[PDB]
Amino acid sequence: CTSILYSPKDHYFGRNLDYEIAYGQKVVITPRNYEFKFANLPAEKSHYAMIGIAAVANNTPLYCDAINEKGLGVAGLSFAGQGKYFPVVEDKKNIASFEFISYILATYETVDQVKENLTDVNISDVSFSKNTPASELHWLVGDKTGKSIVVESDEKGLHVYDNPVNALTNAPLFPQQLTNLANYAAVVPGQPNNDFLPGVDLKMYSRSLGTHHLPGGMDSESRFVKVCFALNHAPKDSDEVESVTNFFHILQSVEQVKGMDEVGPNIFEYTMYTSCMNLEKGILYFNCYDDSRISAVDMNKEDLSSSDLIVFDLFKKQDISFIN
Amino acid sequence: CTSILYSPKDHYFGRNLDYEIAYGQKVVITPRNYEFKFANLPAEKSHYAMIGIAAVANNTPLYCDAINEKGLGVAGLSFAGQGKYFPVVEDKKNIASFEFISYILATYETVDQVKENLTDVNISDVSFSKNTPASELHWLVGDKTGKSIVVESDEKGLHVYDNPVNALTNAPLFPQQLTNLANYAAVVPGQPNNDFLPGVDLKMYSRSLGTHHLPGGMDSESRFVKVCFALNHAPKDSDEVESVTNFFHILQSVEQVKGMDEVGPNIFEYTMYTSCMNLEKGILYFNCYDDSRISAVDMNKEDLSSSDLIVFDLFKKQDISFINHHHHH
Amino acid sequence: CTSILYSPKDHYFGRNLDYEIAYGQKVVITPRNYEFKFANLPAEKSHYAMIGIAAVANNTPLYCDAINEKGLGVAGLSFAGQGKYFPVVEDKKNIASFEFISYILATYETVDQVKENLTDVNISDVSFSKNTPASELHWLVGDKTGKSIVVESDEKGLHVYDNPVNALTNAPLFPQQLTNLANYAAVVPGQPNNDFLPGVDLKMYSRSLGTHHLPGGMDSESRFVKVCFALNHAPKDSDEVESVTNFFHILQSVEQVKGMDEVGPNIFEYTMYTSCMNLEKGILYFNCYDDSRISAVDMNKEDLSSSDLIVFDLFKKQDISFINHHHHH
Amino acid sequence: CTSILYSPKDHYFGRNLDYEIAYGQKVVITPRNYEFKFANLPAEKSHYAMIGIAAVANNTPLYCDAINEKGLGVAGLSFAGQGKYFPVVEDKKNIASFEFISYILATYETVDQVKENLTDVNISDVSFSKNTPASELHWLVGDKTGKSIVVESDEKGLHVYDNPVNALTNAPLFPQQLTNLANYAAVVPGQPNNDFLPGVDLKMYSRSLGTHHLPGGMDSESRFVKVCFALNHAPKDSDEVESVTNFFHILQSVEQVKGMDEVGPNIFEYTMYTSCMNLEKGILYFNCYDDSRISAVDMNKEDLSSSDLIVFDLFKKQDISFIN
Ligand SMILES: *CC(=O)CC[C@@H](C)[C@H]1CC[C@H]2[C@@H]3CC[C@@H]4C[C@H](O)CC[C@]4(C)[C@H]3CC[C@]12C
Ligand SMILES: *CC(=O)CC[C@@H](C)[C@H]1CC[C@H]2[C@@H]3CC[C@@H]4C[C@H](O)CC[C@]4(C)[C@H]3CC[C@]12C
Ligand SMILES: *CC(=O)CC[C@@H](C)[C@H]1CC[C@H]2[C@@H]3CC[C@@H]4C[C@H](O)CC[C@]4(C)[C@H]3CC[C@]12C
Ligand SMILES: *CC(=O)CC[C@@H](C)[C@H]1CC[C@H]2[C@@H]3CC[C@@H]4C[C@H](O)CC[C@]4(C)[C@H]3CC[C@]12C
Ligand code: NI
Repeated sequence: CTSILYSPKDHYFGRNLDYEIAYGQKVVITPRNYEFKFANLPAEKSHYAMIGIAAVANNTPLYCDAINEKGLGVAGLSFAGQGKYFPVVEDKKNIASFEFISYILATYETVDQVKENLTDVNISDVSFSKNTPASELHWLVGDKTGKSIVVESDEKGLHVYDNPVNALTNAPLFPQQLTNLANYAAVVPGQPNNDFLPGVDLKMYSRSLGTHHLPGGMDSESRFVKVCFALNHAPKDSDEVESVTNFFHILQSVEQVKGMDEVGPNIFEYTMYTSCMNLEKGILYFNCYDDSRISAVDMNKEDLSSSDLIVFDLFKKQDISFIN
Repeated sequence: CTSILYSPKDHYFGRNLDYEIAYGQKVVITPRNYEFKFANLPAEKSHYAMIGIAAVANNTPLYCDAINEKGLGVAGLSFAGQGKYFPVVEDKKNIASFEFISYILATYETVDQVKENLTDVNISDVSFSKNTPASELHWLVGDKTGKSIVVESDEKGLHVYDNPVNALTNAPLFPQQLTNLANYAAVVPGQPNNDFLPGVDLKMYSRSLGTHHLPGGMDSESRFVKVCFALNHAPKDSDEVESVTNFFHILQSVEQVKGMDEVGPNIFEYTMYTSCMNLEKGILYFNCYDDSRISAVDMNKEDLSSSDLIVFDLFKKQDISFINHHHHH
Repeated sequence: CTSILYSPKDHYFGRNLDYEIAYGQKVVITPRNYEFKFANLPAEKSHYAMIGIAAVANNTPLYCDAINEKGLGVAGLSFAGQGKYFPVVEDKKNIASFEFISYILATYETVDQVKENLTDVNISDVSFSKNTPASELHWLVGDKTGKSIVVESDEKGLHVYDNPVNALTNAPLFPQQLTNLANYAAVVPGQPNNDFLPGVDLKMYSRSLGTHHLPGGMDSESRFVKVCFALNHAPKDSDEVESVTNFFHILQSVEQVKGMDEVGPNIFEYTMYTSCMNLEKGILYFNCYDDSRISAVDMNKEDLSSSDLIVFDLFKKQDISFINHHHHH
Repeated sequence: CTSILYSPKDHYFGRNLDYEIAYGQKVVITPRNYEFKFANLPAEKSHYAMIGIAAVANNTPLYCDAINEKGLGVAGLSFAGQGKYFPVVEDKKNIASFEFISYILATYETVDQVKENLTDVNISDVSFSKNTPASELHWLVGDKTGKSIVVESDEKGLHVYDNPVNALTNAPLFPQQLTNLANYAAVVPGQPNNDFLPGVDLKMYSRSLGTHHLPGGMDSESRFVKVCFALNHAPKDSDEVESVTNFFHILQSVEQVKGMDEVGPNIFEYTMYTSCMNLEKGILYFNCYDDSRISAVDMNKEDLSSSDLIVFDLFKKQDISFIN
């Protein structure tokens, strides 16, 4: 997985979900008066509404990525082998990992507000049920200011990092991902000037030789480097449909095609869905491996004063337009 | 530009068209009785029908990529800086570069047949008009045998290569593209065995560290290596819709996003359209940069015995499916 | 800038020192009764003897790398932009960065001992003099067990890491260096098996295509990855001269030639000297950019119980063996 | 395996020889009056004198690399899998592969002369002996003008290329080698300007991040790219000893250490010797895997009017200078 915040005019937040098996994800709106029962925090019977992609178990939305009605977004991405959660402690605010997106989006409106309120927080090892152990996650948090943060709980505790590139993948720890970007500092979209062999006429036989060393791999570092590049150079000052179109193309630059990422014998990680959420307008755009047509759900066309989850299909069949 | 032949069950031929400016491309069916006026060859008033993406100029289809009713396909890709065209000569069959796709698809059925009949061919320097200079191209030719060839006219004449990877991009010359592939022979889709530092325990901190050196650049060699990999490892034995779906994903593994490939001062090459044609069935599937929904035109639903070009729009606006409209129909 | 511990039979500790400024380095033996006047620790007038490369100022040895008579070695390498030193504090054993090598070698014998005694230590911000500010360093510590540790003082304090690859360069932080190695797990000295494009014959046009992605840059990560590989695959079970010869070849594979590493206008970082120190025997072998002949100084051929520094020249002119001299002796 | 022409002030021509088998090489001077018995050319009893590294068999020098007294140099490097030799033909000047260095250095003075005279040449399949089959080679030719050419006989015949980088390794064909160079056009010895992520502050955590993608592998393309760079940026305007020292450092940067290039089960290609040959002065400097001290043989301190081969040892034991 790969998550980005894109700021051409309005602000768009979303991610590719790359895995070998689905968890019954659907489009889920949680209205203001759905009652969250948090594990080690007071229950919240009135809170912000949110929309995102979630698994639903026992009438509970287990979000993978979502935005709230105030224009804050959070995406959870796998952090296996890097992350660590800690036992509930009395001196802190204990948030279980499976409810971190819900809690943050229920309660806060801005990245700055999240930074302030995380200083006293412990991401606990509580799991949703005996049947569902707590998978290892880290989070991207973004909002309408165009800035994001990275939230990582590891061996040395909870860390909150300013994210100057507005993107996140999987391992390694976020400071290492940032450092590795300097290794690509000579990459350019066009042609470099020849300071490689001064006095020699090199035949620039292809366009874009400046990107010859841009990573194309399916591993976590390669996708992080390439998406940072695609995001940084994407168009600006676009209106709604053009902004959504370019958002999907940025994430397709690091999509995983079936066969390229082998995680067990004939088991492949592939890009199962892509979500694009307009922070200003509360609209979720999406497509999936089997359907390239973009679909859209608008949060504000629903009764946000309600208390029941409002659910829509995510995975769809290829929707071909037959011309003749 | 990137062109592939994919053979999961039926066979699919198509390409990404990456460039900075459109040339009025549309979907064009040329029926059997449209009369080709070839520059230096006998006119053909009866021939195989074909479907593909083309510009239309003075009621002449100038194809970018197409397939014919017998299951042959040809795509033209830029070969600028590598190619060479030659003056018309009497000792050869002279095919102008702009008409190569039309001539081959009007006349032949199989790759083997094309290979036999190119032995005496000169790709000529004739252009479509005094005011439309001949763009520099090389071609991928594929068919339902799952095999393909590369046709290249350079400084040493016309060359025809067997294509063991069923893909093609731009420069350099095709043997160089194949040699370069061996530089990536250690790539695997999963995790390698650690013969790098024997005795040392290297934590495999990410999935697919075997692809860590797979190229992701927008340049010609980078796209060639990546698409060869994506095409080789794509699923097999799939039915129609699932095959088409996987075909578009193979080509999206090398798509060009606006901003990533700069070819002039703030001028960008991007993937303007993607085509996918079923050789068995004569169906053209397509999308474009602005519309990710796949569209389809079936050549066999038209009157193939006619003599007029049949045209459909290629470039489309984004076709969003609004789910919770609350129209309450 | 590149330091290694090499364990073919005997154990060898040493380093390339690559830089653009020289600091008057010489070979320096510190005998057992030289009086160390540490900045914030009691003086030691009797201690282990040691030999290495050092500057000498005000009759004090300021070591860049050295070993002691017990077979412990320490090398200091630039850590600019990553390291942090801290003010002297009462709760801690305060060691100044410029005296870290001297103190460790004067006091301890084994890596395990160093690891046990660093738990309460603070690397202090004290400088040797007003005209000699404390350059930012981190250290490699190795011994005759063939194991090593990395000692780094950064924004989060002092850390001590076991080093499974027995090598060290400059930035970034050592856990990041280790992690980066997994990115090269598919590298092999020979030819990989083709699991890249199964069913395609890839002509292995060159020997050692398994190292096509091995880094050759002058930067810190590139040298770390390549030296780890050369050190891992170097010959074992070898006599003194053959062991020393292979050691120099390992470090030469990551040497910085003048012109390749530009650090200012027409100013270059280059490999000023290479040291190789036999831990069991107390011999230092060295050459330098201007002299490729290897020189040797044996510690145990001096009076190890004196109290004056014993100094020898490090940098030399090229020492060419003229063969067909026709002296007819 | 790697050959260069280096032109700081005087002109230096030489090579690393990297292999897993030795061929009895020695330093060999061939005086003006040694009689060459060429397979299909008239015998030459009077010719230019030369010095180089050669095997000696049946009183015949089989050169690996050498220079002549006029300042012309030739080096033979493996072309296995790429080269082709052809049967003797009446229409051509037929030169056997093992005698190409000998004939060229005996007959010609300049690179331009060699170009003019290769138009009628055919590299023949004639071998030296039943125990010495004709190994597949291609050649670098350089002279004191600071120019060089590449001579390659392949399936399409004999080709002569102008060499803009004054270096050569093994496969592939030379035009492909030059094309591959353009893939490194963004490499610089210092720090690149950040046009990769404009607007983002990339910490340049190490010196020479401009060389992060320079090849360090043992394969033919990797050594070619790196040595071309090391050669191009090496110092200029230097005196004799300074120049020779820099020449050896250039080739050390692409040396093959034992264990990094495996060609058989526990069998390794490694740099067995390095030769450096001053074109103006006729001096051969050399060292070898086992001895890093540099040795020198001056061609002009011998009687060049003689007719017998003058031989010295090449491979030596490590010559350590014990100080105390
Ligand atoms: C691409 C990558 O990073 C893999 C991420 C997948 C496997 C993650 C992303 C979000 C995850 C959900 C989050 C909600 C619950 C949390 C529970 O602790 C475990 C089940 C759960 C549905 C997670 C499953 C894995 C998940 C989809
Ligand atoms: C991605 C890449 O290689 C760019 C290829 C584009 C620019 C090429 C490919 C097909 C070309 C057509 C072919 C038909 C005619 C031929 C005439 O000689 C020139 C006009 C023409 C429409 C070409 C324009 C460029 C073209 C789309
Ligand atoms: C690439 C790289 O690591 C270069 C390291 C150079 C610049 C370092 C290594 C050891 C250093 C010595 C250590 C002894 C003293 C310490 C004083 O604080 C400063 C002067 C001193 C001679 C250092 C100079 C830099 C140095 C050679
Ligand atoms: C990597 C690389 O280039 C290694 C090249 C080695 C193996 C070549 C280079 C010169 C060769 C000599 C040339 C003289 C004779 C020629 C005969 O035809 C065969 C024997 C001979 C000694 C060659 C052996 C291989 C050789 C050292
Ligand atoms: Ni309606």
